Amino acid sequence: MRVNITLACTECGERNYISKKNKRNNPDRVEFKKYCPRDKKSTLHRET
Amino acid sequence: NRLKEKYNKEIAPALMTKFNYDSVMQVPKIEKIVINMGVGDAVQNAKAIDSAVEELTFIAGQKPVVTRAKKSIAGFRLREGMPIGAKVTLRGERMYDFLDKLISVSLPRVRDFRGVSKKSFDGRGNYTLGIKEQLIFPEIDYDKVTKVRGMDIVIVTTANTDEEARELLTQVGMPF
Amino acid sequence: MITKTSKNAARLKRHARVRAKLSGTAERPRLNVFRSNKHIYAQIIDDVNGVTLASASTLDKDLNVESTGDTSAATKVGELVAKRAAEKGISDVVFDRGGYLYHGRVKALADAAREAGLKF
Amino acid sequence: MLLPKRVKYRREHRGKMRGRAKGGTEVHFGEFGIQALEASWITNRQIEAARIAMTRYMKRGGKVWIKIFPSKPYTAKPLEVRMGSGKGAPEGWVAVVKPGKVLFEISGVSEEVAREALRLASHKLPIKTKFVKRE
Amino acid sequence: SKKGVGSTKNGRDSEAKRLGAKRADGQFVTGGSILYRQRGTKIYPGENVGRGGDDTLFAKIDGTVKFERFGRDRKKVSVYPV
RNA sequence: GGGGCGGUCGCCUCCUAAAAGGUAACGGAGGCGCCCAAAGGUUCCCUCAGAAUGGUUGGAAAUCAUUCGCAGAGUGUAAAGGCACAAGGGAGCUUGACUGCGAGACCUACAAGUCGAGCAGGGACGAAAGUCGGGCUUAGUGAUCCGGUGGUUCCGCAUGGA
RNA sequence: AGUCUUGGAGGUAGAGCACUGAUUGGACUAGGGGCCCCUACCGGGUUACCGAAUUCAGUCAAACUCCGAAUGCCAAUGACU
RNA sequence: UGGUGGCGAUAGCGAAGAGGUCACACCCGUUCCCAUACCGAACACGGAAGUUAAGCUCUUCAGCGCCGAUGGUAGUCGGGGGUUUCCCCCUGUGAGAGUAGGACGCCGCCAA
RNA sequence: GGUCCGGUAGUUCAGUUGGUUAGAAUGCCUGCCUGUCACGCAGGAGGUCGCGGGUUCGAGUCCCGUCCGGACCGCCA
RNA sequence: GCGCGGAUAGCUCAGUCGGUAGAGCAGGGGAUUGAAAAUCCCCGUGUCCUUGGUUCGAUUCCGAGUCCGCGCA
Repeated sequence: MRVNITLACTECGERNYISKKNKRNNPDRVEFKKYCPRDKKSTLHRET
Repeated sequence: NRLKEKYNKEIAPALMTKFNYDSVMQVPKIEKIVINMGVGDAVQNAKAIDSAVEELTFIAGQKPVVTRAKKSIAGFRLREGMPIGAKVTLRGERMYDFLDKLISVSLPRVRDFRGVSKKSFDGRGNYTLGIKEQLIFPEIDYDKVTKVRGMDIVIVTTANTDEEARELLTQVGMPF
Repeated sequence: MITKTSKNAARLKRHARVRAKLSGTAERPRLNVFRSNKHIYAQIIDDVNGVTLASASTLDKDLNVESTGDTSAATKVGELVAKRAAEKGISDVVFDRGGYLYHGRVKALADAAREAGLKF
Repeated sequence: MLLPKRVKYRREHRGKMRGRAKGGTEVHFGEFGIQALEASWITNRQIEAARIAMTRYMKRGGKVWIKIFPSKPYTAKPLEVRMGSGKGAPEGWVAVVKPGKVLFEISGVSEEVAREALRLASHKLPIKTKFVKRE
Repeated sequence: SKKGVGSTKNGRDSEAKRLGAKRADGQFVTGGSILYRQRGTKIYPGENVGRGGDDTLFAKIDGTVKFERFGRDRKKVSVYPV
């Protein structure tokens, strides 16, 4: 079943992205490399 | 290698005189020997194929390929996705190496032997053989074998009719 | 006899597959190669009119080399067709391999064209 | 009682019948046949009763043909209800006879007994009919 | 007296979407104008005309639309600038 | 098609629908309140289902080999449309299931909904051309108020803070 | 706006079997009855007794369509009103 | 004769027959790029022993597939009737499964 | 006439939900005990799921329809 | 008039792809016993209440008639 996830980043705290995930398929805290507007560059994002 | 030399020297000339071929490279040629393992798996034990793979890599010279089931059928409790059977194709000098072992040591070492089947053909020059025992060449470590499922042997030639393959396999060395 | 497809016949599908994505117009013409087992050809094609601009091959009447089918000949024919582009200069060309794989004598032709100066 | 052993959907529209028959206009298999010359519906009870009146009188004369199958169902609401609130349950099978269609074909039988027998079978049908023979 | 019947369980159908030609042959059109609203590739686009996210045909340049045959059976749509 | 009782109330697909669009009924048939870290994105490469014949455990079909085979098979899921120059299948890499947008265009009472070239920043894949702002398209979903959470170069009742 | 010319989109009436279903006979047999005997029918001989699969010929379909108008619809250009 | 294109297969599927000095392709062997969820048929690798057998190109044919109007009809716009769940007359318009036949290729561009 | 229930070994009830195993008493058969029978004690089989159709690798158990029973309702004049 | 239901051995009852008429009781005979019954075995002569289609074959698959029982604003 699918849960919303709000993405966060270490290289800057303020992050915004909403995605979905299955708790069976990805129990582990997922990571993604994305473009933050305020860092004005592509950064690696965790979620909360 | 020896069989390649004899095939180049005498086999192909004899049959090309016999069928009176205008172009000498219309000669039928054995193309591929493929060895296909099949396990009656159906989720009984994972280690059956996990033994047959390294048994067949000892029977042949290289590692086989775990075949993939196409579709699920519950008539064996066969779920699609879990592995069944193994396959390996042999060509090059390797095919003549294997056919060498076959004719030289293997069929004489079968527990009982009469002549190979007269009409196991496809109708279009291919041949299929079914053997019941893994005891092909004697330096398999026979004490390690547990299951008794033998092997499936498929020789494919460029023969278009059954008769040319039938005649050529005689001088290859298949008893009939 | 088992049905072995012609290699060229299989090649046409891949060449049409790549040609569906790209084609060589005026002032942006298409590079074209041939990788016959004995010879390597190169052609420059304009599509909107169905005409060829420049071409080259290993069996040209000059600069023949005992390779004639190897990567040295590929580089030589590539820079040959580079000056063939140069005299009636286009100075630009899109790439189109002929259903081949960009590793070998085709690649030799490619960077032959590159260092001889046809901007991709 | 010619049952279509399976049917795609069980309720179709009643449709409208305009013009002459699409095919099977003339005698094709037998020598003498019976043709209808105006449009109506035709149902399995009628077709069975007609085939009885034909064949039982005909006894050992020869063989018969039917080139009509009552494939199309027709429904009806149950008796004494207010109309509306869903289509009614189907209860029977019908076929369309466009004018020009041949109904039944007779075989292996001389002309005059077939004549009077088709005439006898005509009264079972609710339609005006015409005798046609093979060309 | 009455008899009680119900349960039709059929009375639903979606709101039907508008699909079809929204420009005619020979129309002057503008850049970004849709030409045909299909659902699945009924007509492959030709030159100066793209293919949308839900298989929509949109004119990339202002020009005149032409409808043509593509192959044996299929249609093609194109824009010719004037 | 008097009320009660029964059934239904939103969204998606086809027919009814009268060869543009639209078009009702307690008219006829189904589905939806998801799922997919890949069942995406790029690059590269293929090709089905079924049948015939041989082959053992093994067959009516488990796994091989040949031949025929436009599409009968798939296309996450209902139907419809379309798809074998893949939109079907397989492999590597990766996160474009990005931000700021947006010429115009459809549809519409309004609220809404939908497509969209191209531009800017920063990417991914590929050598490149070029593709990528999720799924092959159409369903998989709700106003406002009020409250929670995170960031704020905003205001904060004399001023400075709160 | 009307009309003439011309360009389109669109699958209805019609028609049709190429698909999907239905459906009729001829032929044919896989295979299910058919009793006998050897007997585990091992098979033979088995009634046209039924009867899959092909072909020949024929019949229907709103949710079948290899086709498919008349009209209506959307336009362009010129001409007239 | 090879390369690449546009044209609805009137381009095909078939059946037969010819060609190879050149070109094209079968072939030779994986050593080093590269590869075979197993393999040099496949990817590439670098040669040239013989081979038109196939691929490919030409020659023939209407078996299949395809294209195909003429006059007939079915339908239908508009009028007008009738005993009117449907038929009929007229100005137009023109069905497809049917044949007359067409076709077993047409036009380029560069390298002989 | 409408709605809702169930349709399982010979009988009575679980399983019918867990799509991926068909079970429990009783009955019946055999053996033991008893002089014999009954109790009592050891052993054992059975149904392949009302029917038909559809989905899926696979339905007793999912979804329709047919049949059999049972419950409820069939009201206002 | 309608919808049903049946009528099958002397009696009570079964009897669906049509696959060569069934059970229990009853009767008789045999077994058992000193005899008898209880018990066991064997022995059925079934126009399946009439009229048609079909079939190699029809309580059977039906059709409509006869008799009786079950419900009808």
